[PDB]
Amino acid sequence: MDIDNYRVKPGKRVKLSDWATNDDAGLSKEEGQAQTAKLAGELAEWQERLYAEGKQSLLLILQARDAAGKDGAVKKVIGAFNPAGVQITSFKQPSAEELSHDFLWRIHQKAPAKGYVGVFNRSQYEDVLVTRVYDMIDDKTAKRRLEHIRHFEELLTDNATRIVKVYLHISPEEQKERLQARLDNPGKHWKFNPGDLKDRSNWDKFNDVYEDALTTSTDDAPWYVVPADRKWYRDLVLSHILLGALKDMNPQFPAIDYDPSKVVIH
Amino acid sequence: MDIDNYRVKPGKRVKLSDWATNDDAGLSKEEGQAQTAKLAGELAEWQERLYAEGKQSLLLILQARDAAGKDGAVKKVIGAFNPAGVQITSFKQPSAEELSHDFLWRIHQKAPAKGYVGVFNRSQYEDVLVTRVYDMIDDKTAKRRLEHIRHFEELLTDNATRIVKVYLHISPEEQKERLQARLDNPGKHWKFNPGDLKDRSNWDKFNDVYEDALTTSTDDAPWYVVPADRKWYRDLVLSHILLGALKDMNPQFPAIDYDPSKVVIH
Ligand SMILES: Nc1ncnc2c1ncn2[C@@H]1O[C@H](COP(=O)(O)OP(=O)(O)O)[C@@H](O)[C@H]1O
Ligand SMILES: Nc1ncnc2c1ncn2[C@@H]1O[C@H](COP(=O)(O)OP(=O)(O)O)[C@@H](O)[C@H]1O
Ligand SMILES: Nc1ncnc2c1ncn2[C@@H]1O[C@H](COP(=O)(O)OP(=O)(O)O)[C@@H](O)[C@H]1O
Ligand SMILES: [Mg+2]
Repeated sequence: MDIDNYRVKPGKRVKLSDWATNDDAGLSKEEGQAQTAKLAGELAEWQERLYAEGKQSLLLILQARDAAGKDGAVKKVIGAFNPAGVQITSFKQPSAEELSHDFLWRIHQKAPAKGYVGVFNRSQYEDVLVTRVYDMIDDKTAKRRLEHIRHFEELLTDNATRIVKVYLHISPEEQKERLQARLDNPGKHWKFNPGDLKDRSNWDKFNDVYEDALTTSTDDAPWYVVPADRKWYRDLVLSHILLGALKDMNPQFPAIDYDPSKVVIH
Repeated sequence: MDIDNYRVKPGKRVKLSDWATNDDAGLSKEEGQAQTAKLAGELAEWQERLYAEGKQSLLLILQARDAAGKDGAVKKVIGAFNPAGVQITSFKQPSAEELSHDFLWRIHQKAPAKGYVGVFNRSQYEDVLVTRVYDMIDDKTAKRRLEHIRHFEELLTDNATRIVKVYLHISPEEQKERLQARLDNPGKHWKFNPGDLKDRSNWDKFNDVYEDALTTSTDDAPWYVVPADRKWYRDLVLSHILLGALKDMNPQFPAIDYDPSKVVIH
């Protein structure tokens, strides 16, 4: 398994048809889940070092279609961290106050603080995705917003915020099964709504706007196209993406301002 | 077991000395850890239902002395929840802007939203604890603030926010062991500073002000004194306290207003 094959290389436009949705790296469901469990412990040790150092931060931007596994990726992978060093934000339709500001106003407010892991379940890229498919903005506006997004991610990069953008990539047939599954199991009826089917009818339009958004992939702010047909594999790759980022950040425990040898606890 | 022995009953004044610090309910560390692990799954099932329903909220208020187990209780017990349905806040020294407002301003801002679990690592009670030991306020101010806190907790209770306040109860000699360990292990020097020792020298003054604070215990907003000398036991009791609240709240999955069988996913 080379995780870098899933990284959108800088400057190269992408075709979603050229990326697989159901890779498994020649691993069984058990070998993957077992390895994902071992990585869960590794993720925790490094998230503790990140919080102790208090100099850097990690920002995961999760973008995907309905039933792709955003909720499951957070519950399984992000659940490995100490929840006190994590901040999760699920961006839904902008409120009235949010619309009275530029489109990055509400986004910037949730940027992670030093020492924290930040997650955007849906993010600023919504403003150049669903907003385009349904003609809330035109191509001119969309293009400029993408330039504004790059600069925003460049701002946070110089602030020591390591950016990682992940797109969970599934096939239409896999989505069909998962949507039918929510309709068949009484316990999950609440996760399905008459409107997940509208975005489905515009599947090919979302391909175009998603491929546009992926052009923001740089060395400092990379995109990853993660085959997500297999949920265990989705979790396994994301485990590798986040831990590999954490290890490259190499957070060191903080210095002390006292002499331990000379302290007398009364 | 009986968790109700650890609940400060309404209207009755208490002395912390009346509670043991190293209870175990006749369980070994292993049988306890096993029980804590078995309950983690139930906490998760009910936290998902609470978030799915979106009508109620759970507020945990954590108060405890140095090396008593605030961070460890959160990492172990609160770590059972999906971090997307949780909000943790560690209240430190008030900032300048926070001091320019009433003492509950920064607290109220962090009240949990419907469907969420909220945790306060240190809380509004700091304003009637450390503020008194070091003569930042007088007895008259402290007494009135305690009334304002009860009203505040009554406000959130009528909002369907289930309040639960926990005090982790350890002995001085256990604190001495835990602090000396950080001075002895180089890997833990960063968790200690010669300032953790100031509150320790005023242990008996904190007894008085903590015992005053416990009088806000009501049927709706109870306090709990949890013997915390044994770290595995702290985690076991807190799991029971929080799961008992979630089960008593009894959050229900939301009903649907459509017929899944006649939905046609093209
Ligand atoms: N900036 C934005 N402008 C318009 N719509 C947005 C924006 N950001 C998010 N949304 C929309 O909010 C909705 C949130 O859906 P959500 O309830 O999270 O779906 P599910 O829970 O089924 O995954 C999405 O349909 C998304 O397109
Ligand atoms: N010296 C140590 N040995 C073993 N575990 C430790 C040590 N120091 C801290 N821990 C871990 O940290 C937790 C204690 O949390 P702590 O930081 O004392 O909370 P508080 O904020 O009240 O000081 C323990 O449950 C344990 O998991
Ligand atoms: N409302 C408040 N007024 C005055 N001091 C406060 C208040 N809330 C918290 N503090 C103080 O802030 C300090 C935070 O200590 P620190 O060790 O940095 O936090 P923690 O141990 O919780 O990680 C504590 O000594 C506490 O007394
Ligand atoms: Mg939905």
